Amino acid sequence: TQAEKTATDLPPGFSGKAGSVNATPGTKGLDGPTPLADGSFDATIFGPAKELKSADDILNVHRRNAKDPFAVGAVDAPLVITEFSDFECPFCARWSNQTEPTLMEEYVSKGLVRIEWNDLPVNGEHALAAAKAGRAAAAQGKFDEFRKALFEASRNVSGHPNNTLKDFERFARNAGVKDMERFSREAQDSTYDEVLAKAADYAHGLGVSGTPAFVVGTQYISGAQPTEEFIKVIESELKKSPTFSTPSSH
Repeated sequence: TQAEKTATDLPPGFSGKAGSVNATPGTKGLDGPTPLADGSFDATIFGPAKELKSADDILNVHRRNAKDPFAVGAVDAPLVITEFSDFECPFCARWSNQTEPTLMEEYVSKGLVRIEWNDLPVNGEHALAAAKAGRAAAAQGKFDEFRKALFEASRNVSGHPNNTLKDFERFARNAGVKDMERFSREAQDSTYDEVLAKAADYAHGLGVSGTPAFVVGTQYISGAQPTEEFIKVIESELKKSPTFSTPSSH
């Protein structure tokens, strides 16, 4: 033939990026999370969009909450990735350092995927302290930057870094947190105790048994699996659900 064929459907194992190329990017929430009245952000956000009662409710884990400082990407992206993670976990660090940046480049930056963080501290006192510090950073709109700085500092650590207050403060500075007095206070006091307890209870109610864990659209993935696996699941989910429209009733 003296023509360029239009792409036709292939078995999913050889479909490449057909899913994402046919998907419709989200156009809302591109400027990040919506602030509270005082200009800060709601760092008490956790949990699902709605209670899950059965496997049919799997999409309920994705909040799509425009006020959520723990989310990156369009609030109306056609695919959401819900992540359960621990700041002391080396598999969580590896996913953040090695997999997340390609997902940002290929999908999140294009409006195709939203990634939402959920706390699941499994590693004891340093993990809980890190999660409190993460919420303190989120209150000032710097969660993603704080998270990236913390995990970058763990890039060569095969165990737990055992981070403490001075470490969290450095990551906050790296992240550009403006009010360090508020950060240091909220990273240590009772501000986020209740929400962190509730977030852990929520994850345990789903049966999440280790970190990191992901719900990619409708599919569960446990652990820092190879980047290529996340890509295949993302492409499959985007082929199945190429568009998202916020319900008018909301």
